[PDB]
Amino acid sequence: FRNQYDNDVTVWSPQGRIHQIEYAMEAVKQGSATVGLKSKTHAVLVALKRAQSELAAHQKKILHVDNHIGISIAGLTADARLLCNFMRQECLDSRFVFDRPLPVSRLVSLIGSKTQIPTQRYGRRPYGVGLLIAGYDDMGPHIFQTCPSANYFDCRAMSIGARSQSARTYLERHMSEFMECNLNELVKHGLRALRETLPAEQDLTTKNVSIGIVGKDLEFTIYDDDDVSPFLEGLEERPQ
Amino acid sequence: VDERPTEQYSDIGGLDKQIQELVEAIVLPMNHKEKFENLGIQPPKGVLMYGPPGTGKTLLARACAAQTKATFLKLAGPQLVQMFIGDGAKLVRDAFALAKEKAPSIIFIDELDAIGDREVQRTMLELLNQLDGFQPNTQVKVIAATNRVDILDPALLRSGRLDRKIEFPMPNEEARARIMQIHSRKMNVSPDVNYEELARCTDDFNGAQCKAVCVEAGMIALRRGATELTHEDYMEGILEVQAKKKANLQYYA
Amino acid sequence: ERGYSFSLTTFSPSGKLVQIEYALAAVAGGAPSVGIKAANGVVLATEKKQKSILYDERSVHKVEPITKHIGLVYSGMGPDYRVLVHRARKLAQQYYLVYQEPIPTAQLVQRVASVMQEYTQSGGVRPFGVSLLICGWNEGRPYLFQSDPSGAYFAWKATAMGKNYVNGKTFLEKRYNEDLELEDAIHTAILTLKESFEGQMTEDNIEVGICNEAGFRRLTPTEVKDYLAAIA
Amino acid sequence: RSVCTEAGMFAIRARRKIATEKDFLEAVNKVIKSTPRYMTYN
Amino acid sequence: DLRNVCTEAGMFAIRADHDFVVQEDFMKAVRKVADSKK
Amino acid sequence: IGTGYDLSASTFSPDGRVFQVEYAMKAVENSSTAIGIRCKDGVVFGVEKLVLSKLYEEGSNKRLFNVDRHVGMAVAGLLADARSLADIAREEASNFRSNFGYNIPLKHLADRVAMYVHAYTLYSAVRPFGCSFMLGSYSVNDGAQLYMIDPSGVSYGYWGCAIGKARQAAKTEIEKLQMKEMTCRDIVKEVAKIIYIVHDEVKDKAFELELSWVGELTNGRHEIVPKDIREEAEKYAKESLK
Amino acid sequence: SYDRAITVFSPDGHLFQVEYAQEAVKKGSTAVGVRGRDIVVLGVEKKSVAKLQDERTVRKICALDDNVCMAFAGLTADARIVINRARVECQSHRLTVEDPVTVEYITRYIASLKQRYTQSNGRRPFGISALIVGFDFDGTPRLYQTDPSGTYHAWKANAIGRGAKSVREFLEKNYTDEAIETDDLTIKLVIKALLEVVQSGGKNIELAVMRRDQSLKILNPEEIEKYVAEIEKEKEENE
Amino acid sequence: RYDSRTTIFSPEGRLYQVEYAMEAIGHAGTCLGILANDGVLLAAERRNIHKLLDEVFFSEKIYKLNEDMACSVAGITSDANVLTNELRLIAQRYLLQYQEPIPCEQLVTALCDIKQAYTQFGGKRPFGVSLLYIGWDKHYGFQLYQSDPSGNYGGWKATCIGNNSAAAVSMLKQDYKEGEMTLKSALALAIKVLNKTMDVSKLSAEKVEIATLTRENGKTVIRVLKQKEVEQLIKKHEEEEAKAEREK
Amino acid sequence: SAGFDRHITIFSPEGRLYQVEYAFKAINQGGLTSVAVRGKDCAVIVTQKKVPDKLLDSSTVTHLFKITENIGCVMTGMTADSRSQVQRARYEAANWKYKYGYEIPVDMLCKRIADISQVYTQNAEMRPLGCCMILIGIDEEQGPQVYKCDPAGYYCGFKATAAGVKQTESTSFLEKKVKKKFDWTFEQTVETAITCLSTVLSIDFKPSEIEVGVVTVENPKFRILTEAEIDAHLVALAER
Amino acid sequence: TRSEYDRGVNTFSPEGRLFQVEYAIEAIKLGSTAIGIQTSEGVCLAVEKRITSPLMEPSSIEKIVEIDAHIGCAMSGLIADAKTLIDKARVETQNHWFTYNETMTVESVTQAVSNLALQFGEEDADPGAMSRPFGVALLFGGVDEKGPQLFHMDPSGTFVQCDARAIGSASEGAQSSLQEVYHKSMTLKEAIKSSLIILKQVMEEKLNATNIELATVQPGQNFHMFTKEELEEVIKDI
Ligand SMILES: Nc1ncnc2c1ncn2[C@@H]1O[C@H](COP(=O)(O)OP(=O)(O)O)[C@@H](O)[C@H]1O
Repeated sequence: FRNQYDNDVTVWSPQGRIHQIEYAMEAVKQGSATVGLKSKTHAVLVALKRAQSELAAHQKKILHVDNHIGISIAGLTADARLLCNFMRQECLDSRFVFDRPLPVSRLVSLIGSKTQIPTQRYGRRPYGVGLLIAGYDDMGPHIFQTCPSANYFDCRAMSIGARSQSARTYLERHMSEFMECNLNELVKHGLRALRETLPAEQDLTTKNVSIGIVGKDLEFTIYDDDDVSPFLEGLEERPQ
Repeated sequence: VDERPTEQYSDIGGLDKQIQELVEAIVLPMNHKEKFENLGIQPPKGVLMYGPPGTGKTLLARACAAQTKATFLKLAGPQLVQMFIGDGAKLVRDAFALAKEKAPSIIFIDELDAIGDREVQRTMLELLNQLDGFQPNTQVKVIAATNRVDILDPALLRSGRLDRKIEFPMPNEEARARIMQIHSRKMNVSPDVNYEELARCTDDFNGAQCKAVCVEAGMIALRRGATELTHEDYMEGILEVQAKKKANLQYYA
Repeated sequence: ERGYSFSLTTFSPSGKLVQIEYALAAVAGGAPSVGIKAANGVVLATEKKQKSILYDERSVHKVEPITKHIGLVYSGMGPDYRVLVHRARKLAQQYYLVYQEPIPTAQLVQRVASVMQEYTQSGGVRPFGVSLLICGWNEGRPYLFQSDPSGAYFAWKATAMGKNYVNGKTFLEKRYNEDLELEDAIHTAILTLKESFEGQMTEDNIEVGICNEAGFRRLTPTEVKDYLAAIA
Repeated sequence: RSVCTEAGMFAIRARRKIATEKDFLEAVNKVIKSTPRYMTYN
Repeated sequence: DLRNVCTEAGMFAIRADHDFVVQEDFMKAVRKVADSKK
Repeated sequence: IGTGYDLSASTFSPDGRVFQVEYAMKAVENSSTAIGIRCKDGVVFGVEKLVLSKLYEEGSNKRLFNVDRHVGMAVAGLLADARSLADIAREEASNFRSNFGYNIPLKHLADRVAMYVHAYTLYSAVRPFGCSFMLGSYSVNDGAQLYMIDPSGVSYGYWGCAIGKARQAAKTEIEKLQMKEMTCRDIVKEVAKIIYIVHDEVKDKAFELELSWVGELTNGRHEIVPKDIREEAEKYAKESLK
Repeated sequence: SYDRAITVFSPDGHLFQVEYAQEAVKKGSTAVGVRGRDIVVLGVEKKSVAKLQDERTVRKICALDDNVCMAFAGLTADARIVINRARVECQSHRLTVEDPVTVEYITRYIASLKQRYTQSNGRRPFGISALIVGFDFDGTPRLYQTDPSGTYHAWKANAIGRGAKSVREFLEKNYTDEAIETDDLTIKLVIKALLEVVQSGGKNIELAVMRRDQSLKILNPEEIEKYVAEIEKEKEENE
Repeated sequence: RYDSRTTIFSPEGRLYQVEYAMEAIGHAGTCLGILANDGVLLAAERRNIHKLLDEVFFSEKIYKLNEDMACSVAGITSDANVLTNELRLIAQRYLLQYQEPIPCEQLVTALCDIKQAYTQFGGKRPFGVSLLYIGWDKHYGFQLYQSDPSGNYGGWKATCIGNNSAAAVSMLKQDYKEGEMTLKSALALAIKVLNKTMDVSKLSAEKVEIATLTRENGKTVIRVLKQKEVEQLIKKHEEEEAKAEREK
Repeated sequence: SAGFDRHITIFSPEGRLYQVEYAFKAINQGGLTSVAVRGKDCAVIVTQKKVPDKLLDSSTVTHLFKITENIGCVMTGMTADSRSQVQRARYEAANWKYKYGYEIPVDMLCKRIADISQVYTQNAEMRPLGCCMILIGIDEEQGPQVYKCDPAGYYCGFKATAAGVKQTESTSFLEKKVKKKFDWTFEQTVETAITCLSTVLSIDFKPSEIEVGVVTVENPKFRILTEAEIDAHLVALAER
Repeated sequence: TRSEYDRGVNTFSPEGRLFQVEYAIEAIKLGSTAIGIQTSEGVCLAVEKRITSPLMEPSSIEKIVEIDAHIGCAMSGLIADAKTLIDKARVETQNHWFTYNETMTVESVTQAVSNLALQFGEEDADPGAMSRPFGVALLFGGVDEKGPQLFHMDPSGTFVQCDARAIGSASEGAQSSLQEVYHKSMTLKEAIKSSLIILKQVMEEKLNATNIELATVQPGQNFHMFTKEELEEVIKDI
């Protein structure tokens, strides 16, 4: 088998690639779609809730780690939850020792340093979770996408998960407006992106979507079926 | 033989430099062999290419066979590694030998092959000492497409055997658009579509993937109820392709 | 039988560990060395022949003393022999520290054999490719022992391991007698070296060491040359 | 289809004109599978 | 490799359309052959 | 092809070469191109950062780290590996400051980080750092130095060198440039134009140019090129590339 | 494949090493335990010593404490190890809580020990099955069976080792409420269950009986012949 | 197959590495011990005495462990030395803790527990050594125990382990009168067994290693048969054999 | 027969450790060559310098280092391995100075570093540092010493030695020179070393392609031959 | 060639799937069916005993166990793996009652149990822990400050709020039935009748006292496991 070079992250392909790292990257394409946008003073996290069956509650994809910083997971539940606990402990340590919120850039830097260790050394499997990171600090909102390859990007928007390319193209097309939106307009663009990644026979219902919004004076709050009702009440109809 | 491959270089798209190299490596010396013997050197007795699977290596071979009206033989690469000890100077020599009488001819090696482990050694020894024992006028040429550049035998990649080397790169963006266009000219597709957007949505896609995109787009254009004149079908086709099966896998957040 | 010649912690279905036998084969390919126990003392000899006379023969020694009365010689790898020398010196000094008495050669051989076998306990570490010859004199009796990579240790009236060890052993059993004297013991050891030496032993080509009631002493090159001239 | 045939044969064995659910259970026990799964799993 | 150098120089000769060879042609041919050797 | 010997970084080949290190070499060669040049009174750095999607903010994946207040950091290869290497280099510099009480010389820092990346090369339970990085500094009593350290662990001193898919091309294009005389002002323009020519537009387009330098012009402090100097360098690149 | 790895699930969700260890018990020797109203008995098939082995140290039935006993089947050395650990834990539990160890607690400890020995590589599972018998200090008859997998179960009368299936069916067809009315009836039941597989009778049979808190005495080789004689007398009585 | 590290189980349930450790003892020197009415002995074969072994020794196969303990070894020399050292260690530890010589059963169980631990877990090759412990206690007088590389053990009155051990033990059980053998009869039986089980028409005293344990006057004395003593014993047996054959 | 060349700790049949010889070949893989010669009271090491382009800083491409103030060193093979080896040697020398209160002799330093290499080659937890070592120095009551260490842990004293791709030919030339039984004064030692390199390479090198280090009894400090002195030596040799 | 990614839990498939975790998931299909339904009046848990021998003591087979008086459990998978999971659940419940002196919600219970799970691929296992995924699926039901609550735990460590979830050898069929027979305001009595109907429809053997263990939790009473007579009363209606 010519693919004996993908069994652990400690071997390089003869073409200079770590195939296991690439597999971890592709693992988050198996999770549900999720997009996030940012204005002058507000960052939003809207994720497509998925349910194992219609008889059970939908899987939560927006996780609150601190009042000023919140994350959205897309990938393996175990690694996403472990990373969430690590961020919560890091933020608590920061609040205890420095009495200031951890800057989002520093938090994502620590995330990358933590998830690089499985990438480099034998043992722990690489963290196969794509994370959308949205918070507030001195330089305004940021949205950070932590790839499973321990690489992260500072992005105006991003979509990770299943059928995320359509949402990414939607954000590229509507690029020219995201900066100057208020809460409603940016939430609307995010919901339109999530509708774009959603197929025709499905639509963004209250149980299907979850919204997480952070801002200058508004803490990172997660919204649910009743709480997303006002945000969907102004929604335009699907352009079908 | 498939003697009529029916190509006019309008089938291959995005490989302009590659086909120019192929022409200048095979047919240009074929017709100016006189200018070659004026230099007192021998013409290249075989071209080589390499690249990711599905990037059009076989299509360019067929195109060259069409433009030169030369006999085509689709010798396999992984098939030869099996068939016991004997797939050296019993099939390779068989492939070369009687091709030289219906000889407007272009014999064609394909996916890389391995260029206990002793059968492949014999295969490549037969290859080198049979291709090196070539024809003076070189009325029959070899084109030796592969799949990777990782495994290379210097005895083959030297001059004579396989010196003319053509890299097949992944279609970038506009090459993706060109492939989409080429594979969609036989369907009654309206100008309402936007091939450029589909091209910028074809990242990581490689050649035959775009052909599958076109085919699936047509299939769902039928699925929508034979609703001809549609681009949304091209969009959904770009989403599904090889990954059309949707896992629905649990324990993923 | 192949799948069991790769680990030190797996028994071959028929016999025993094969890596031990392979280390012993490495031992058999080393420089020839002999050791002879005389009535009053013990002598051990080995050849220092190496190409490129550029090599400084005085720099390294194949015959080293463990304590005032114990000497050792190897047949196999050099660096493993050096490590064995260091370990044996450490064990001898520990025994001296705890008992305040020079270490009897038998106890030293047991401890050094345990040290060599402790490298055969687990995989990931290889057994020493070196077989030792231990010479010693205590309790009015000269002792000669051989330590093995397997950790087995046994005594020897007169033996010769390394390259061409079988012919050396045949010669020794055809020559050795229990009533031998120290000088004739050295002569026999030198002749045993000579018969397979291939290149006319010089004063420095061979290295010998003697041990008796007066402790163990590696012979200086002058005495080696004198013994060679006497043997001729 | 072989399981159904074996259920029919099992019904024939007891000389019954109608095959019962027990016959199908025994037929699927015979054909399919051509304590371990009952003592550690539960 | 050296015969390859010579043949590749002959090939270089017709890239710039000569009926002969030049010294810089031999240099670039041996350079390409050396890179292929690597 | 070296099959059977390249599965670990502690196994040699019959030719006597560790193929994992060569595969890290190849990984670096298949990455973006970054160059650095050491002027009369300092060093400057240049990176061809490819913006993979317009969705990314400008300055995302900052490839020019600053290990110490006076030490530059230009990397190429894997961004995660590069960040880990920058972090361990920062830790090493901080430890040197805490133990010795003064700034770490660039040669000593390069030696220590090369020792570390080598220590990650000869094990079997770990994998060599698949990134090549640059080190630059300027000291009034020591001078200016530049160092390139690759996954092989080697740390040679280069007058001004490049790493990436445009290794040889940038070597040829930097050879004709005479280097030893001018200062940062008359070398930033050159770095910009070299980076703008080595980059290929027909394939692998959509790149942005970022520069950093250290020297007495900034009081021996590594920092990004100021916006005005960055834009005048871009204008020089545009006029020179015509 | 999926067989040579203790902590690897097969595609059909089987830990095949654990099942192989479980099956290694079937290669042992038959041991049946029955609990009655006031008695619990341990019947095992004793291997016939050829000419020289000392039966005093071929112990198959061993007492963990004064209130618990057990018979194993499947591997003598692993059995000895688990026996020593079980008595050490019984003494430690009596040290911690000062009351005698109930059968449930010691059975749970044995099962947990075997489990923790079958959850990591480099630790071969304990290839024995144990039949824990005894009375709690309140005086209740409890019998437990521990599996090499690390699980335990409550049985009124179970058999382990080779031929355990046949003895199981025998007990299913012959375990009745009146069959345990008296101690002699339980003894008759367990002897009949043993003779179902070890048909020679007399020798090759070892019985240990536990009444209410008496420090059980294993039936010595003077009444086992008497008990089998009574069994034969009843056997010719009903037929 | 399932012949990997010892911590593996064959589908049929066999521990193949342990089985190979079992069968490996057949390559070791033959040693046997017999229980007599008023004494016990260990008879062992010196399989390797070529010409030039110093014989600076008390016994190679037989190893004394305690003032009441002695055993014979059969297996790899390294594991032999390690097991003997551990035997001495545990015996002296019991003596220190309890101020009493360790019982044979307790010491044998300790060593067998160690051996089982070497095959239970850890990825370590089991000790390929089989032992024959000889000793006395107030609990059971004279006892003989035969160890096992698997970590098992058994109380025996007559047992042979090593090469040709099967035939030796078969004829021994065919020719053992339990409860009516003294030291002299046991010695003669051991000599006859070694004669029938070794590949020599006339075995020499050098190839034979015999140690006798006897309790007398309050204390237990462990002595190996001296060269003169063993020579006298073998010559007495050869004249007994000559008498038997001339009578036949 | 074969297949035993995978692990350093595996003994092949006929007792041959392949991986050690593979490291020995990795020594030649460096592509360079060095020689060392010892006189009555001097010891000269000289190594070849290859510079692919003027772009490198020639002052930092040195292949010979300084272990202590009076003990020099030169190595060939994998250069990163060489730098790790000199770092370990410096550590060992200073630690010896601390522990025993006097400068480390060349023989003992080579012995200890060879012990380190043997420990590396004994356990399968290391790659055995595939770079050769050559040390020179002066010891009282003995004079100059030249000592060579290899990844196998083998060390020996040399009247004159070599390392690199041209090991065999350089050793043969040194044999031819040594069998003439000549005193080898300092200038003539340097001359013989330079002639050895030139004949074994057949290049008649320019003075800029060589670095030389010498240790003498009158100058126990390990002095690296600067450009002026090497120019003098080799131009005088060319004219002589 | 899925085999190279089969061995070991720390290996990623080309599709990014954790194959060993998937096998642990499928190992649930070897456990007896367990059905739990969420109602406003409480939650009921019904299981299949799968009695191997009539001689076996039924009380030993613990398909339903008590983590705390306010919470119930149902299990399907390896008995050993569960036993450890149940012990950890009880220990964590008592830890919460010690530190905060309050009855911890069933969501936090399943959170902690999942925390013990999903730890197979972690370096904290040096003192000793599971190097393989837990092969038991957990059905948690009880009453808390949010009223009655039912949670199903996935061997990978995933938990979800389920109004009616069925696990075991017959998860698919029982879940499909519960899909159409479940209704939001369904009363506890009719919920238990529905659960027993599904179990009868899906059981291999007939329905009796010894084939099912039944548990119920309602806001008023504590955890109650249906005794023999209660089982007869609830099974005579069906
Ligand atoms: N540039 C291109 N233009 C049009 N079609 C292409 C192009 N590249 C690949 N294809 C399609 O891919 C297929 C050929 O794949 P190819 O790479 O030649 O096969 P292989 O990789 O197996 O040798 C053809 O169906 C062809 O239509």
